[PDB]
Amino acid sequence: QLALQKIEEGDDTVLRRKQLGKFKLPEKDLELVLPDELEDSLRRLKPEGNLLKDRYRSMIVRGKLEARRKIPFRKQAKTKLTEKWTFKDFRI
Amino acid sequence: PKNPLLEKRPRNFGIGQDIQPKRNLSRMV
Amino acid sequence: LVPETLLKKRKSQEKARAERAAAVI
Amino acid sequence: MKFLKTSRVCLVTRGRYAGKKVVIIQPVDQGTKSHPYGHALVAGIERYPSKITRRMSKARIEKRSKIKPFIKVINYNHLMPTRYTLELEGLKAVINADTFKEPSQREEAKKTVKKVLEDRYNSGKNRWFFTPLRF
Amino acid sequence: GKAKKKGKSGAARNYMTRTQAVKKLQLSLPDFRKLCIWKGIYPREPRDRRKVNKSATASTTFYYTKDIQYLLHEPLLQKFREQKALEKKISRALGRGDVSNAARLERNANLPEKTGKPRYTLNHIIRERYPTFQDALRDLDDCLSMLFLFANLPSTTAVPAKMIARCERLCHEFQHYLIVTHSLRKSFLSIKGIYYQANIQGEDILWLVPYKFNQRIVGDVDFRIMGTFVEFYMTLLGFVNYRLYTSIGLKYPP
Amino acid sequence: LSRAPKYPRKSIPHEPRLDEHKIIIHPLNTEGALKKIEEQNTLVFIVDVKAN
Amino acid sequence: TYDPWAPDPLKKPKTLEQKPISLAANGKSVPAVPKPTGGYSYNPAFTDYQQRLMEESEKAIEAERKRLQELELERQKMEAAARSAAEAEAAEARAEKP
Amino acid sequence: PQEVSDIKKFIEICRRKDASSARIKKNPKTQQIKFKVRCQRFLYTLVLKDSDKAEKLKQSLPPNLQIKDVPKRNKR
RNA sequence: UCGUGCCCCGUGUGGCGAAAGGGAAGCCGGUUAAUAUUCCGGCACCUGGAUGUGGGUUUUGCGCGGCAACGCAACUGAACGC
Repeated sequence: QLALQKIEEGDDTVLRRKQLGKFKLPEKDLELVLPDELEDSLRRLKPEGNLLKDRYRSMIVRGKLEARRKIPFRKQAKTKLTEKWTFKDFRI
Repeated sequence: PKNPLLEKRPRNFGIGQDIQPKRNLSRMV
Repeated sequence: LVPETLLKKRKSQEKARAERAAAVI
Repeated sequence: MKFLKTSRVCLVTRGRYAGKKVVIIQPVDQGTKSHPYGHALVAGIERYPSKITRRMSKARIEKRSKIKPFIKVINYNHLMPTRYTLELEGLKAVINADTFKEPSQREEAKKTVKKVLEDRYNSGKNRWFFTPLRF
Repeated sequence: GKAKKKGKSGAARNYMTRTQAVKKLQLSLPDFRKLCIWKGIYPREPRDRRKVNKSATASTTFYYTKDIQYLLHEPLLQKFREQKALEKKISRALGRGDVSNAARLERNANLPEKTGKPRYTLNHIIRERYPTFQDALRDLDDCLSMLFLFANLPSTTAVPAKMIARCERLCHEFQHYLIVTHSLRKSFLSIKGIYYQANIQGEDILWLVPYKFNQRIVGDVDFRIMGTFVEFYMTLLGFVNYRLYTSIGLKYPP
Repeated sequence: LSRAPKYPRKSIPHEPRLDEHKIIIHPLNTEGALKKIEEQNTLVFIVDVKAN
Repeated sequence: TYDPWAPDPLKKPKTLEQKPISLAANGKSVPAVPKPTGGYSYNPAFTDYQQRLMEESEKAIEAERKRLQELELERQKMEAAARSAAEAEAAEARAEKP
Repeated sequence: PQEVSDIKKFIEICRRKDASSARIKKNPKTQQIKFKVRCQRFLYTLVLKDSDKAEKLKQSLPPNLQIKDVPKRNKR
């Protein structure tokens, strides 16, 4: 029974539970035209998805880099403002 | 609305009570 | 639970998130 | 006057649960044949809910707000009574002497105690009962 | 004989964190990430991360100690230090008012905004990463997708306009090679773009080209590390184009 | 910075000072070695004093 | 010009020869550009479009069912907390030789 | 050296992959029999009464594992 | 991401100095002309490393029992302290 228990290309659609980086990669954006939104010409075609995000997700999934989030503000060095000696000793 | 599970713990930095905070000691470096 | 309405709502939040991310001396 | 009554909050001072806070479910002053001394049937908290700050995610808050309870027959000599009182309607006759004699009733009793204590903790009241004692 | 100490061998010597790696290489974080992308240093995962570092979390990045020691001998570190010193000299010249000296030192900086090429030459990196032209042709799928995507983007500080025009030039040269050799096989108009499949020297190459519209740059991508990928793939495609044109006996560049 | 010398101080790297021909000198021909051969499957050699 | 393919470590380590980590659930290597399916075409076949539509429809249905169940759980938790708080207020009001 | 008081545990120990050999020691003065199996770390001994069932236990032991009877003299 | 920085901490400073001080862990039998807790046979232990299996814990997420002294084959734990 134990032996039987031991006996018993990748896809971007479903991923492993363990993350690689600051967060786990979310599910992809929905890439499908709704039946209202079908058009009859190449001219009226509505492109779907973002190819920058597609290539970035491809890199993260293939493991060439880890998933990180953007840092919009960095913590500034704590400083104290003082007046210069010449401006202190200016006399008029 | 704020979660009621939050509470405040003010620290009084007088003598004998809780530890003094990290102040600017540049005058005494 | 209309699937067309659910998919349209999902696409609406997706496009909203995409646009919101892309946007005296 | 009597103060080891129902809903009295006490501190466990001996055993594995030393330092934990309990509420009295049923006081037996006269004693039992199994316990020929003044004792009580109590329910309490073994693992207190963790600290929550303002910037934390709701999933982490819901994970850290869990409470691990326990039920116990405890001697009066191993209890330190408190002036606080925790009146909970869900704890009325949840455990008895027969509860500790067979295992299964202990886990459904602990499930009931966990549910009622988590409801009271999410209410935000009786904060002293859920903050752990520091000794 | 002498008793070993705990934590002095095993995974603790096999792995190091990103902090220990940047402290070992004495690099800034952008330079370290850029060099890792260029040299193919990949993140790793120990079985027990606490054995490597007691402060490691689930977001901690690990690398191989031998990979970092291999990075330690890269000639581009000297180039980074030389460029930092040259920028200090340019700032000194501008602060003292030597405009002619500032221009003369700036023409040695080899800026992407004026050359259209990467700031640092990756020619020695290309041969190390691709021992064979077959490996180059096999990574051409990602290379062509990356460059055809960045051929249609507005200018940023990471990827300037001359660099984008160079990417367009390389894509057009590759397209002319395919037209002349009749190597294009399949094409597909999907909802996201146009798929092209060509056959070069027995290798099937499938890549995706966006429709010519305003492509949206979102904040969910690391555009600067994407730009480093652009530099690497540009340097690769230049050599691939030269080899293909010389193989079919044409003058490169056209 | 690490050292990046303009000239090597030693032009030729020296050969392995303790190689295997210097490690193994000769076996032992005494009765202790000859007894150990048949009773212990053990060969006794005289080796270099610096070899581990 | 320069043409490739024609003590410093000139030998690359085997650690670099190790393949990168794949985040795929099956553990296999994901291609850089996966081959598209006919349902992703701009003018797709009817069967492929219906298959993709029903897959996304059932995914949306189960996701909405999950979020409604979670909302029900949260509102039951808030109601239980409110009832316990009301009971606490009522309790405080009533307290005020061998 | 460890003594195994369970026949099931002795069966799993004998079916373990590290079991190099096993041997039979018969003490007629004590009317006992000892099954000793040699593993990587421990030598495991099962003590039974001298009986036909004890002799039959050799058949239920694995056939791959070598079993030898201890002679009267431990000849060097 | 103003991408070429920021944060935390204090306690100082290295080496030598004991075959009687402190200290991780080996016993029995046999064997030589001369060595043996060192060789040989059997039976073990310690230190460190890597990684499996079994078992354990978990939908009440991080064990259970005893009034208690405490017990049981396991039964999360960084900084900083006692």
